[PDB]
Parts: sequence; structure tokens; C-alpha cells
Amino acid sequence: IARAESVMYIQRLTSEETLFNVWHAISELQDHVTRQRIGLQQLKLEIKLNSLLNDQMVSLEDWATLERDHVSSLVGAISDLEANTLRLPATGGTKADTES
Amino acid sequence: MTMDREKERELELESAMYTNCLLLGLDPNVIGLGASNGTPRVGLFRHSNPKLGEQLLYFILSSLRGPAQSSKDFDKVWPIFDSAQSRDFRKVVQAIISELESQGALPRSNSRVSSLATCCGPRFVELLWQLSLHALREVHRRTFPADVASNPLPSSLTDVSFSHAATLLPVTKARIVLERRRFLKNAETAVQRQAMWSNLAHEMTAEFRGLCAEEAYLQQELEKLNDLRNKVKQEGEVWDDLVSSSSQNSHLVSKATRLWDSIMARKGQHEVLASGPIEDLIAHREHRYRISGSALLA
Amino acid sequence: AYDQQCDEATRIFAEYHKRLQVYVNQANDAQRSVNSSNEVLSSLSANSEREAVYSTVKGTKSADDVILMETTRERNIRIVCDLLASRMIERIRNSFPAYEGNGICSLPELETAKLGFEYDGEITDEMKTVIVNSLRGPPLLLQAIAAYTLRIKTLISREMEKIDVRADAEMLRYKFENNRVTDNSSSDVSSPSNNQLLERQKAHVQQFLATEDALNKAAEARDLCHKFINRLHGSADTATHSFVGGTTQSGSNLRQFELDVWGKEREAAGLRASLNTLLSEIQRLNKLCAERKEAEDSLKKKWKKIEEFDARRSELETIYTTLLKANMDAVAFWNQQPLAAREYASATVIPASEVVVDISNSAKDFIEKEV
Amino acid sequence: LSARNLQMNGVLGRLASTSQELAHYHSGEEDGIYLAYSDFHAYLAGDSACTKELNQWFAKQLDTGPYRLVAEEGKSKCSWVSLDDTSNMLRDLEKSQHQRVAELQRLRSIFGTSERQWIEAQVENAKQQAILLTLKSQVTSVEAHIHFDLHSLRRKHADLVEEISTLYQKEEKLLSETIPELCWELAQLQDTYILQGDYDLKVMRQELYISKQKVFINHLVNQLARHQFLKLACQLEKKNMLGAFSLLKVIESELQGYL
Amino acid sequence: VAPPPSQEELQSFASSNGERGDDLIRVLRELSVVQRKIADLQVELQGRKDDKNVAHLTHVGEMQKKIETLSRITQILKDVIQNKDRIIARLQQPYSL
Amino acid sequence: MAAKQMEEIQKKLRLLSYPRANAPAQSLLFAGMERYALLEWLFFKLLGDKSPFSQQNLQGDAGVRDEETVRIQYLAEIAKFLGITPTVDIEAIQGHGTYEDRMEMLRNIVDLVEASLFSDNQEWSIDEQVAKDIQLIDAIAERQSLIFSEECKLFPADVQIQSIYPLPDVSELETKLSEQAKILSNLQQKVDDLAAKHAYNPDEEYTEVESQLRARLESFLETARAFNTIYTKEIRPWTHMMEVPQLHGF
Repeated sequence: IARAESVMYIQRLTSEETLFNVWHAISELQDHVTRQRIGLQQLKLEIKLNSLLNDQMVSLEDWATLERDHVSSLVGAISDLEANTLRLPATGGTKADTES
Repeated sequence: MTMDREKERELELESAMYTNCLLLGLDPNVIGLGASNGTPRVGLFRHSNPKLGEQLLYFILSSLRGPAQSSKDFDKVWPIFDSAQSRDFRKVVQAIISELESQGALPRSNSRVSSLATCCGPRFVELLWQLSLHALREVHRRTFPADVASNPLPSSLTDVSFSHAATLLPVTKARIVLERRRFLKNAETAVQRQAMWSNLAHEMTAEFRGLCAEEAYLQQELEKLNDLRNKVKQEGEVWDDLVSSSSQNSHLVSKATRLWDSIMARKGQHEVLASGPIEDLIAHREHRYRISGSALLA
Repeated sequence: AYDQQCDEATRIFAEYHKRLQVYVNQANDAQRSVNSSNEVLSSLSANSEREAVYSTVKGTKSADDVILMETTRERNIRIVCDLLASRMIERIRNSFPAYEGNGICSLPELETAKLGFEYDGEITDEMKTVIVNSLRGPPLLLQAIAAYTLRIKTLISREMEKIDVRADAEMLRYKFENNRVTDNSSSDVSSPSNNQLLERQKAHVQQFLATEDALNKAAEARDLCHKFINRLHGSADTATHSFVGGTTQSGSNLRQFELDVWGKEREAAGLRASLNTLLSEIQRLNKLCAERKEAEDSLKKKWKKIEEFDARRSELETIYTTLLKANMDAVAFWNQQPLAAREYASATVIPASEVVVDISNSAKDFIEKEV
Repeated sequence: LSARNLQMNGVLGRLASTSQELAHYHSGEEDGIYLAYSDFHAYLAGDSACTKELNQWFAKQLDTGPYRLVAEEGKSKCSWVSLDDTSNMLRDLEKSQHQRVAELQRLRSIFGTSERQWIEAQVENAKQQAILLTLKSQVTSVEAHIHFDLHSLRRKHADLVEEISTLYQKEEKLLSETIPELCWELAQLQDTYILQGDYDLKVMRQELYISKQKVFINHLVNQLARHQFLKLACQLEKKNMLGAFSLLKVIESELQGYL
Repeated sequence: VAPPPSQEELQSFASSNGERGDDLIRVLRELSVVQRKIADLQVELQGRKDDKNVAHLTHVGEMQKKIETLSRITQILKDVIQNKDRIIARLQQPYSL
Repeated sequence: MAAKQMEEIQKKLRLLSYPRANAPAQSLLFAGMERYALLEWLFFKLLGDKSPFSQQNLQGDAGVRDEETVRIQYLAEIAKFLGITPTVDIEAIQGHGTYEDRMEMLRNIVDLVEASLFSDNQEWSIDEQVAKDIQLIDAIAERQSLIFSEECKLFPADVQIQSIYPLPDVSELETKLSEQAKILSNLQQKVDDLAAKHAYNPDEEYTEVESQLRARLESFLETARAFNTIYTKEIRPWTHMMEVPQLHGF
């Protein structure tokens, strides 16, 4: 009982520095043990698809003309993509006044 | 791996038992018991005991070795000075070390009787060894008896009752329970010692199924199995946290997704409901067979 | 005694041609066509038929009357086909339904006989110049008309087209009028008054009698209900004149006997808004209830009228069979092979060498008169 | 008179055998009667063609007639379950448009007002005041007829009219509970025959061929008859040419008497 | 090893919590590593966000809707244009009701 | 393990083992029918000077009838400092509460109904009174730093579910960095630290379906080749059937 609080305290502080340096150094473990599967899941898909989802639009040639046209598609393509969109909401609701 | 985990946690408990029990536990036992077969001591006690221990054992008390150098070191330093005439001066060691266990370590000797048991008889080998190392560490162990007569002058005789905690320095064979219970409250040191911290084989140290061995390699190449996604997450996670980057991400992804998120994400929520017009176009041709032919067919 | 006859006989011997084909009318005309100018063309005596072959132009003017006659025969039908139909009302109704086995292959032998004799009976100026072809034959009046059989049968065709479109007339109905009736009463004149509608007079004479109020006709249930209230609406009016009715009011029991003594006057003819207001349809509701179940046939009228048209329109299909299978209308040698078989062998070639001696004696008889 | 012989023999003796070479030619006449017939036979390319075309001017109608004028006959009874697509498709826009009829405009209007006032009939007879003569003349009603007493509660009042008391109601069954039937009977009570001419119009339209049905095919069978009457002309070729063939022998009997 | 002290398990409370107390810092070191277990699984949603909504989600949500965007801007439009012959002819009957 | 044993045995003392283990010191008031009957060796292994009083409490405890208030606190006369919680043992509400120390030397009497095992007279059934089980020895109790706190992976993973279990060794956490003990629960969230392959379908299909549709919708369903901006030209002609209800029902 002679050491008393010094049984823990000196080991307590010295445990903290190791609790900092290597605990977080070994913390990168989970960055590639539970994410190594993400390496075979997310990393591969982006290589396999993120470039290919650019290449998917070789069929969508005119769609690819809208992503770059975002400067003007908010009125041009919108008047195409929303005029038909407005086909629905103003059809059923505005006709409900007939029974009145 | 996990020896990188032990860099700084071993400097307050590892140096708490060996540095003190090396001289009262069994060293007097083995020295006195070594009289029967003393051949190894012939070629070692000349230099290994008094001199070779200076690099490791004599540096522990070097902090207090200045003011009290000649406390008990006198019984060893003085015979060494007469090495040129050491042939005719060899009968004074056992007498010059008798006071060591009579004044310097007399309270210590009482605790050390168990270690003195097999060497109380053969003190010749024991006191010779006591000259080399036991007297030197006793210089550290004589600090408590020596300092009482000097520093607490107003409280010299009064403190002898309170010095029971301070008396542990000579009587140093019953304090082992200190470190004995220590490495449970701070078992967070290692596993190779009596403690445990470098434990387990599945998620601590031999987590080599992908965790520990890779963790060592997560500084060279095994950390690249996944983290490269972020660079090809330029449409994604890298430009996630920065929405302004996400804003220009959509601007810069104007080969893959900008249209879907900016030209028709603004209409995708009210778009799917026009599958009905597909049915209405092909629903008015049912009555081209029944009406006029069966106006009164019933 | 008998030697005197020999002197006069040399002339009659040397004039065989002047008699050998005069009974041969198909060859008499052609021989007298050439022998008239001079007796050198008397060679064309049996060559007269060969001259009759050479008489195509003579046959042409012989057929020139036939050219106009058949054309008038075509047009005599046009000007008056009633006389044509007089013997042939049955044709527009039962030429196919009844005269099926008559016009298969012997149509231009019996349908001619059944018509031609009664044809002359009604259309008199056609059958008096039909057999005249036979007297001239392929010499004049069978080969020349063969060179003009198309003209008579194509000039007749022009006048056929205005009767061939009888199918086109129903063709107008069957799909064209089916296409025609889309919006004639919707687009030609809005709120139509077109004369194309005629079967609406039933409502015109009766439904116009009340066309102003709605509920009196829109609700036929409450109509007579409230039309009959006109009989029940007089209760308020009767009580209005109570101040005049006090003449007999003298006691409690002075009105009970008056309920009919005064009732014998008010009760009179005043019933015209209860039964006469529905007297024009209820009378049809006591004898025409079964036709409501029978009303299927009324809707089936178009569904059934075309059935008798099939009898006309299958006749339309099969008059062509009465015509096309009558391929021998203009093949007038169909029965002339049986005629031809009569003169395969009787076209004797004994006279080609035997009576040559007679004509040689006739040749020698042209100069014996010098004695 | 003897000079007549010298004048005649110099000119008469010139005809020779070529004048009567009918026998010299006679082989050519036997087949010549066929040769003129052969020219008619050579016209068979047109003779067999002119008969077909004349049979085909009325048969020009095959599609427009036969294949069309029994088509809706095929779509007449067997299509009573299916006529709406087989042949009514051409007539589609009129059948329903004429089935609704334009009479609806003058039929329905505001009824709550009419139910209060206009639903009621209007009177045209003024026989209500018939009593107002005898009503005022009580002297002949209570003081002269005097057919009444204290016992005349009902016996006198029943004297003028008693049997009519039970023969009163005749126009019932339209006063109540007839209301719901305003759904369909609107065009079946008074306008029962609202569209009894739609298919009757077709009946006449089916019949619109009478401008030429008076001819129709009467001409055709007579055209077959008449054109036969023209071209049958070999009839006399089989007896008189034969006289130039068989009876042609008789000229040898002339010389029999001389020989 | 709880049943074998059938009598004096009640005084074994010092051997219960410390039984993992020495192994406590075992866990917390490896669960300082689990600070990255947020990153590998929990922060996926942070990662997946803007990895889909402007990269892949609308490149899904606004892609298979081309089964309907096309079937609404074309199927109504393109089909009646390319089949106008029967579109007009069919409406002959219904328009008269 | 043994945390539940702080309560399964203690409820016995307050009510059931009150004549047995709760207050044998107070039970000297009952010694005429509790000590000589059952609690002789219980008193012998619990009390002080009354502990050796085996056969003399039948005729020499007359002075205890006026002692129960202080006779109960004599529960640990051997452990005089421990004999303070038996004073409040009169009050069952707090007497039952104060057993982090009182229970310790009453171990010899609730479970050791035969308390006379030559050792628990003074010590609180800790050192070799528990020698029936070798694991119960105090020397091997601390050996859990060598044997018990190491199985394979399981028990450390069986406690990480909660973020508040770190009682024994948390001092070198609570000073400056306990955030690791805050992420103590995330291993429960992510137990499959290696496989975790559940995201194969959801995240990949956010991208994989794009390429597959390019190979799937062979220009028949996906009629969007060059017409996407072409639609902008002729929306109105088909939109005329929008305005017919609006040209009349405006």
C-alpha cells in the first residue's frame, strides 16, 4: 500500500500517451479491414461503373446534351421535361370543379 | 503489429520490482549457495560483479549517489584502491562488509534473513559479493537511515514511529504485493510481463485474419485496397462534405450525372404518374363490337 | 320432128351459170355482183362464193344495215326497256333464281327463242331484220358482221355502263353510303333542316303540340299527376263563391239534401285534362305491347333487308355466270359445226371434173348458133 | 333475115368455158363456203373476246358488286353479334350521333320553379258556375222541390247521383310512385318511335338502284339474245351451196335430151 | 467458472468485473481502432450521400424513370404520330356518344 | 459472473438469514434457541469474545438482554471497523444497503451453514476458507490477468455492446481521452469487422444498374438516343388535349 496512488498514476499517464499514439495508429486497421470489403465493393464499382456510367450515356447521346446544357436547360429542357410533367397535376384537380 | 503498441507504457511498472528485489530476493541465496560449486564465480567476481554492473545497476541510484557516495561504497572503494598490493590485503572484506549488514543494512538484514539463511554461514562468498553489489545498492538503501539524523532534526525521534512507511527501504522483502496488485489496475501494459495487455489472437495481436498483419501493411500498400475509391469518388464522397465542391461536382460531372441531378431531378418526383396516359390511349376501342349489334340482342 | 328441139337447146346449155346459183342466194348475190357488168365475170359463179369472200365490202354494205340495225337494236332497248322488261320483269327478279338451267350453254339458242318471238311481239322493229343475215351468210352477212362484232358489242357497252352501275348503285349503299353517313346531319347544316330526312313526321304532327314547358314533359310521372290536379284545383275556387251560396242557407239540415239538388248542376262535362291528355298514346298501349318484345326485328330491319338483297346480289354475281358461261353469245359457229358437218361431205367435188364436160359442151354451145 | 346469124355468131361465141368455169373452180367453192366461214372463224380471236367483254361490262362490278353487295349481306344477320366492326365502322360517327337525337335540348330545364307553378295544368272550360243559376234560385231548390225532411240525411242526396259515387277514379297510377321511372321512358311513351327510320333509310338506300333495275340484266340476256340473232347466218349456207355442189349435176341432164 | 464456487461465489465479486478489467484496455485499444468502425460502416451514409444523389441515386432515380419519361414524352407523342392512321379512324365511333 | 451474487445471497440475509447470517450478533439475544441450535459455529466463526463462548451462553448471557442495539454491531468484533454497519442493520432499509463490507465476513455463515471450517473465525472467507474451489483462491483470483481475461475474442466482444461497463481499468481513460470508450459501442454496431459485405447489392446497384440497362434496354424501351432535346420542339401539339378542358372549363 506504500505506492498507493502511484500504483496507477504513473502508469495512468504513461498509458495515455500509448493510448494516443498507437491506438489511433492501429485505428487505421478498421479503415481497411471493414473497408477492404468496401475496396472490393465501392472502389471496384467506381472503376467499373463511375467511368462506365459516363460511357452508359453513349446510348443517351441527347441526354448527355442536357448535363452540359445546365446553364440553359433550366428553361429549355425544363419546358420539355416539365410541360409534360405539368400534364398530370393540372388535369385531375382542376376538373373537380365540374360537379359544383 | 502490436509491439508498436508497447512504446511508453513500460517505464513505470517494469522498473518497479527487478530494480529492488534483485538484491534481497535470491541473490544472497544463490551467492552463499554457490560455495559448493564456485568455479563460475572465479572468472566473474573479479570484474562482472563490481564493474560490469556499473552500466546497468549503478546508474539507478546515481541521482542520490553524489551527496552520499561514501555511505556504504567505502567498504568496496577502499579495498579497490589497494589493488597493487591486493595480494597481501584480502582478509578485510568480510570485516568491512560486516558493518554493512550491521549498520547500513542491519534492519534490511532482518528482512533478509530468509535470503541470508543459506549464506549466513558462508558469508565469505556472500560478503565478497556484498562488497561488489550489495553494499552499492545499500548506499541507495541507506538513504532513509542516514537522512533521519540530518534533515528532520526537530522531528528525529518523533518520526521513528511515523517512519514505518519509510522503513520499507531497508526491510524490502514484503512490498511485493504493491506491484502484485498493480498490474491488475494497470494490466494495460503488455502480456509478456505478469500483466496482460498484449492479449488475444483474433482481435488484438494475432488478429492476422486481416486486422493486425494488414495494420502493419496499412502504411505501405494494403491501405490502398479501398482508399483509392475516394479519388474516383470525385463524383462522390470526396466532394460530399464540401457542398460547394458538390455543387461544382454536379457542374464537373456534366458527362455522367449533372442532367439527372439538375435537369430532371427537379421533375423526377412528379414524372412517373403519366403511365396512365399509356392505358387511356388503348382503352376506347373496347366498344367497337357490342353497342349497335346488341342494342336489342338481349 | 324431135330435131327442132336440138337447135334451141344449145342456148340453154350455154347458160348454166344464169341458173346454177340463182337458188344459191349466198352465191347468187355475188355472181350477179360480177356477172351483171359482163358475162366474162361469169367465171365467178362457183367463184361467186369466192367473189362472195371478195364481197367483204359488199358484205360490209350488207352489214351496214346490220351495223345500224343492231345499234338501233341497242337503242330500242334504251328508249323503251319497259317493253324489254315487259317480257323480262322476271329477269331482274328471277333470271338467276329461276332461269338457272336455261342459260348455261344454250342461252343463245333458247333465251333467244323465248325472247325473240315475244321480243317481236313487243319490240316489233328489231326481229324483222335478224334472220336476214342467214340468206347472205359468211359470203355477206356472217363474215362482215364478224369484222364488226366488237363495234355492236362495244357501242352496246356504252349503254350498258348506265345499267352496269346498278351494282355501283348499291355499292354506293354498301360502303360508300356507309362512309357517307358520318356527319351529314351534323356538318352540312347545323341544326339541320335538310330534305335528306323524311321519316320524322310522326313527331311533327304530334310532338309539336307541347314544346315549351319542361317538367310537364320531362317529368311525365308528375305531369298527369299535376295535370289531374287541375280537376282537384277547384276546391279553393268553389269556396270563394260561398257568399253567393247562402240563398238556401237557413238551417243545419238544409244543405244535405242540397248536396245533389245543387250537385246536379255543377257536375257536367269538365274532364279533358286527365284522360284526353293521354288519349293519343294509351290507345297504342292496349294493342302494341307485344311489339316491344318483337322490337328486335325492328332493329334487325337493316340486319334482315339485305337478306332479300342477297337474292338480288347473288343474282348480280351469278348473272355474270349466266353471261360469262354463256361464252357462245358471239361465237356463232358453236352450232355451225353441226351445220358444217352437213357440208363436209355434201360439198361434192364430183362437179369439179364431171360437169366440166357439161360446161365444155356449154363452151362448145356458144358457137353452134352459126349453123 | 339470114343476116341475123352472121351478126350474132361473131359476138356471141366469146364466153367459152371460162364463163361456166364454176365446174372448173368447183373445188374452190366447196371449201370457199368454209373459207368465208373461216374468215368468221379467223375472227374467233375477237369473236371469243367481244362476247367476254360484253359479259364483263355488267361483270365489271365484281368487287363493287358481288364482293361488296353480299359483304354487308354477310354482315347482315351473322354479324348481328358483330356488325359494329364488320360494316358499322364506316357508319360509326352517325349511328351514335343519331341515336342521341337533338330533341334533348327542348326537354330538360329548371324544374324546381316548374314543380311549384308550371307542373300544373291550366283550365279551358267554365262549367264550374253552372250552379250559380240554381244556386241563386233557392225557391226551386228548397221551397219547390221539397223532396227532403228530417229523415233525408242521405236518401235524397243519393237520388240525383248514386252510381257515380263508385265510378269516379279513372286516371290514377300516375299520382305517386311513378317518379323514379323518369330515367329511360322519356323517349318511349310519346316519342316511342324516336329513331324508327335510321335502318329504314338504309332499306331505301339499299334499294337505290331502280333508275336502272328496270333494265338491270334484261338487256344482258337480250344482248346475248340479240347478238346471237345477228351472227347466226350459216343457216342457209348448208342448203344452197350444196345446190351448187350436189344439184350442180343437173346440167348434165340438159344434154341428155340432145344426146 | 461461476457454478464451481457453489458456496463462495458471493465473495468472488472481485473476480467478476476485473475478469474483463484487465481485458478492458484490450477492448478500448481495439475499440480506439473501432473509432474507424464509424468510418468503415457508420460514415458510409456520409460517404454514400453525394456519391449517389448527384452521382448515382439520380443516376438511378432519374434513369429508370426513363421507362416513364420516355413513355410520357414519347409514347403519347411518338405513337399517335407514327400511328395517326388508326388514331383518327378509331375516334369515329366514340365522338358521337 | 459474480456481480449478481451481490444480490442473490444478500436478500437471504435481510429476511431469511436474519436468524442465520444477517445479525448473528443480535442473534445472541436468540442464542437460547439459535446459537446452540444452529448458530454455535456461526457465532464461533463470527463474533469476538462471544465466539469461543460455545457452551457458556446457555447460562452466562444474562447481560445480553440489554445489549441488542450494541450487541448487533458486535457482528464483526474480529473486524471492529466492519462492526459499524451491523448497527444500522436494525433498520432493514439501510442495514440491507450496507453490505459492501458487512456481507464480507458474513460469507462464513449464509453459505457456510457449517461455519466451523477452522479458518473463517477471523478472516472473511477469502484466503483458504474458499479452498473448496481452486479458482476461489485469492492468489489465483489475480491470475485473471493471465488466464481468465483471455479466451479467444468472445468475452471482450461480449462486453463492448455497452459503453459504460469500463469500471475496473478506466483511470487511464478518464483523465484526458475517453472518446475510445465512447466508440466502445461501435464494435457492437460493426461486429463483422472483416466481411461486412452487406453493401454489395445496395451501393453497387446505385451504379451497376446503369451499365446493365445499357445492355438491357436495347433501344426499344430506352428510346432516348437523340430525341431528348428534340422533344422540346413538339410538346404543344400533344399538349392541346391539356387545354381543351381549359379552353372550356377555365
